[PDB]
Parts: sequence; structure tokens; C-alpha cells
Amino acid sequence: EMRLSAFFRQFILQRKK
Repeated sequence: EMRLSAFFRQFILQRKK
């Protein structure tokens, strides 16, 4: 029941701030 993709693994994981 979830849908996601390249978000976090390249957001939180590329979270400069």
C-alpha cells in the first residue's frame, strides 16, 4: 500500500541539509 522510488535513497541519502 505504498508507492515510492528514488526519493529517500537519494534524498536522505543525499541530504545536504
